Amino acid sequence: VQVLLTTIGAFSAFGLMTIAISTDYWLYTRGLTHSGLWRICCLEGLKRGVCVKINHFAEYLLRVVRASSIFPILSAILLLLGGVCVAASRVYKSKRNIILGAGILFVAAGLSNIIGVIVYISANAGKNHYSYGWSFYFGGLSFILAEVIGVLAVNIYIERSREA
Amino acid sequence: VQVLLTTIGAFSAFGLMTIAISTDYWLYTRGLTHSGLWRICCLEGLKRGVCVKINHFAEYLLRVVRASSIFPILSAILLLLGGVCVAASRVYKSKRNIILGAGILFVAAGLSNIIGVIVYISANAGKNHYSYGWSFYFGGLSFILAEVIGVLAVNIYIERSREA
Amino acid sequence: NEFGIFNSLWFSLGAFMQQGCDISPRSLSGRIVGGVWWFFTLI
Amino acid sequence: LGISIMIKKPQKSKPGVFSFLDPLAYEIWMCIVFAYIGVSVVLFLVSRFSNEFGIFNSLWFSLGAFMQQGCDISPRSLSGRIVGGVWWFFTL
Amino acid sequence: WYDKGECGSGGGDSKEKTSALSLSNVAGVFYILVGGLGLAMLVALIEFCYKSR
Amino acid sequence: WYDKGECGAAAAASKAKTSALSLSNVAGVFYILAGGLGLAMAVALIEFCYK
Amino acid sequence: AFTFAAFCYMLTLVLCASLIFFVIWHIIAFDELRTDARERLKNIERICCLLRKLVVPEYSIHGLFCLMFLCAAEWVTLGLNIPLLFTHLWRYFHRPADGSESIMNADILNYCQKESWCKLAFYLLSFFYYLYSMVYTLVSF
Amino acid sequence: IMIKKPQKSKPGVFSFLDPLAYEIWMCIVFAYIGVSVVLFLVSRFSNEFGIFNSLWFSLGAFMRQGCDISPRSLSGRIVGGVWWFFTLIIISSYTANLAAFLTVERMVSPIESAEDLSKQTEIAYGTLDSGSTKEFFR
Amino acid sequence: NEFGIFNSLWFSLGAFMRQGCDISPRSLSGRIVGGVWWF
Ligand SMILES: O=c1[nH]c2cc(C(F)(F)F)c(N3CCOCC3)cc2n(CP(=O)(O)O)c1=O
Ligand SMILES: Oc1nc2ccc(-c3c(Cl)cccc3OC(F)(F)F)cc2[nH]1
Ligand SMILES: Oc1nc2ccc(-c3c(Cl)cccc3OC(F)(F)F)cc2[nH]1
Ligand SMILES: CCCCCCCCCCCCCC
Ligand SMILES: CCCCCCCCCCCC
Ligand SMILES: CCCCCCCCCCCC
Ligand SMILES: CCCCCCCC
Ligand SMILES: CCCCCCCC
Repeated sequence: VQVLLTTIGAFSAFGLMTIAISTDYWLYTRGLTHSGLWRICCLEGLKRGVCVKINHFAEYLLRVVRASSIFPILSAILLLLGGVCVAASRVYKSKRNIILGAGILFVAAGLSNIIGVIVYISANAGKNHYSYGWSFYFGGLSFILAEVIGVLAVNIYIERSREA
Repeated sequence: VQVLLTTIGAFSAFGLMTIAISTDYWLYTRGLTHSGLWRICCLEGLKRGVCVKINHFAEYLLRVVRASSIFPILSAILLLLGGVCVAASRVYKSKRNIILGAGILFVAAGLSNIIGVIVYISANAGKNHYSYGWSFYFGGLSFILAEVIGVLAVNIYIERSREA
Repeated sequence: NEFGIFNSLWFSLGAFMQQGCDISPRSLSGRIVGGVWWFFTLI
Repeated sequence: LGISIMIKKPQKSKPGVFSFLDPLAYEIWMCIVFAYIGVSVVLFLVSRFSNEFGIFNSLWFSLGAFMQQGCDISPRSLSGRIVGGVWWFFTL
Repeated sequence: WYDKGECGSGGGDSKEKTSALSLSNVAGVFYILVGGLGLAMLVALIEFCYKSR
Repeated sequence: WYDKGECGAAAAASKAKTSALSLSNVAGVFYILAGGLGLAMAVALIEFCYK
Repeated sequence: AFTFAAFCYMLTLVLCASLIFFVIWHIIAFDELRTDARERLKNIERICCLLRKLVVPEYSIHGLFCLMFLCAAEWVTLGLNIPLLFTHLWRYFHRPADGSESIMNADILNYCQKESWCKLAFYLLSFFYYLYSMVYTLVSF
Repeated sequence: IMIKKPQKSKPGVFSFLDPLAYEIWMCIVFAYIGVSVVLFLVSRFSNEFGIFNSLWFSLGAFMRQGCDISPRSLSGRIVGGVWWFFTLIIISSYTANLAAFLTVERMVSPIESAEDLSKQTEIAYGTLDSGSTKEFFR
Repeated sequence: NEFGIFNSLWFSLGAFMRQGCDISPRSLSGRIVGGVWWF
């Protein structure tokens, strides 16, 4: 009823947040270059197709955190852990605390995600016009899905704790 | 106990607000001229002592209202009416509404007074430095005394209406 | 009711500092005063 | 006659329909929405460990808190008051 | 005409100075405040007289 | 010069442009408000038809 | 070309949905009332009280419409809205009881049915006219 | 054409409503009266939000003073939220434009050319007694 | 009146951030502090 919805949300959110970082269509900017989180690629120019990485050289903390894009990576990790915790609640049932653990993981995922995008957009601007692709909006949709499945996980935990 | 305090307040306030307008020591400005509400007088100059009136010629409404200083005159009238109403409550007692009438007169006095000073200060400025005398502060003290005796009159009315 | 003289001074002071209190007027003639004093303090 | 200047005529320059939100960039106007959803979910989380702070009620409180208005309800526990205080400072 | 000029445009071009808001600027709201108070007392008496009968 | 001017002398008399905010400048928030009331009415009818 | 008259047009457009729903509920109430011990008296009393409470907002809101048009200077529309304001001022209404109804299950019931249908038709026509005026004033920019 | 140098006038009564145009003030008044009516209708479909007690809530929310009560339904809360946003934007706009008025002052000549000086006719304009100017005008 | 330390800190912080106060002091000496901090 709701545990299945939480599972499908958990793995959909993890899928979207592991497609967001790996692929490179985040930022469109200028020839037109469809950028990414790790790799920048060129379009409509002398060169095309194959493409090159980003160069990232106490503003050093921003540079290193943006470079080693830790916060989206951690968001993906947390979503995966929440997914496995919800999976492990079905077996070994009546633990009463694994589901709350899932409810916290799916929310810490949202917080790490929003730090990830604040850092990315802060480092990006470091006149010309730019635009955002579909990797960016997969990230943004993963945040929403993570928060919603978090509230559903807490709802399930409260219902199952009141049933006892 | 409190009716006597209201009477002494009523006539003290009326005395102060009829001394404020008649006398002329409101505004000190430049030779130094101790001004007034009706008459301006000179000090420390070629002329002294005897003195002359003010000349007051839709800003015309401000000029005429400031000239014919109606609002302080009406404040004095209202304070006098409140005083006679409180006096007439002692005789013909148990009217139960003369005291409330006094409580309203002593407050409309405050409102007309504050309009009087807003108008006076607004018209005054129509650089050089100025200052305010003791007629001005008698007016200001009359306002305070009027509001306080108004609240005392309503208090008396409420007590005497609850006693019935 | 609750709007004695002290409560009234407290409400009016609160209304000037744009903080607002727990008591509010509940009659028409007590709400006109509140509305006008609110507008004045806003300006 | 004489030698005289000649410049392009200044246009009317009609303001945009949604020009009231220029003073803040678009990224700010959307991270505000995303932080609002985040806060409304965290306040629910913290209040609901085991009152009036359901999820809809929590979204209402956090909306009210952003617009400087403030609601009838207010968090009454330490770990809800921290969220309230930080969101208050941010919106200020 | 300009070199033998009593005044120059550039010197006083900005010359900006700011002054405290005098009561003249604001008094338009003091009038409204006292008008509202008078109106409130008036409607209070009207309601009182209507409810007494 | 003037009586045969192609561009003409439309609004030849100068109009003193006031520096106060015009309604065309904050029209967005008015559109939002009226839309919000329309949506509130839709939701309030849905709730009543629900019961 | 946002203008005060245009904003009054949109606001009237929003309120006219409510102004229609009132008359639809009045139609339903009449139909549920006409088709008929103490339970009947209680039912008719409840319907009468409901109608008495529902009457006033339907008039006050139209008062707002005409007032907004007067203050915004749109006379071609204020002229259309005046006749209903006058009828809403109990011009044809007699002085018998404060409420619309004594069961009053007579020709008065048919009269109120007919005038309610007429009022609904007028409301919907005015709604579409308001929508057209709004679109005309805005899109003309 | 010779005119006196335009200098700042005495600030008139009712000057406090200069930072916003007249049309905006009227739209504010009727928006407040529209929001209160809609809030009343919403709280009386589906609850002490009578018309008198809802006009007070809307006015309290505009003047930034705290609200006594708050809507509980969804459809009341939508109205509450959008009117809160509206008031926030309008008050910020008023304060900012007033600051602009006070910071940099901009003086405008009442009359620009004789083509408009003829149309004005509220300003008296005069020549010398007799000479080239008067003979030219006759 | 409750106004313990934990609740008084919340009242002061609420009054600073312009967000409406949950409760208000009732005594006189509790009201002078409120008025001064509001100013
Ligand atoms: O031949 C003429 N040459 C003129 C030259 C002048 C000036 F240029 F200013 F010296 C003037 N003035 C205009 C006003 O300022 C002072 C005197 C008048 C002249 N007049 C009389 P008009 O008919 O009134 O023009 C003549 O006849
Ligand atoms: O991992 C990710 N987290 C995200 C959070 C928000 C957005 C986003 C969206 Cl969805 C639409 C428009 C602007 C956006 O970014 C913003 F910061 F809001 F400007 C994208 C994200 N991707
Ligand atoms: O008839 C009168 N009404 C009055 C109201 C106030 C004052 C006053 C005082 Cl008492 C002290 C300092 C400034 C004052 O004038 C102010 F307007 F406040 F600036 C004087 C008054 N006289
Ligand atoms: C409501 C409480 C908010 C607390 C915010 C604390 C801000 C700390 C910033 C310190 C930065 C110092 C840089 C030199
Ligand atoms: C430059 C090395 C690339 C590293 C990218 C690995 C991260 C992919 C997603 C991992 C989430 C589990
Ligand atoms: C120049 C005319 C003098 C008018 C002064 C008479 C007012 C004195 C106080 C009246 C209050 C009763
Ligand atoms: C109870 C499910 C939650 C739906 C909306 C939550 C948005 C954060
Ligand atoms: C009960 C007497 C009142 C004392 C203070 C009133 C100040 C307006």
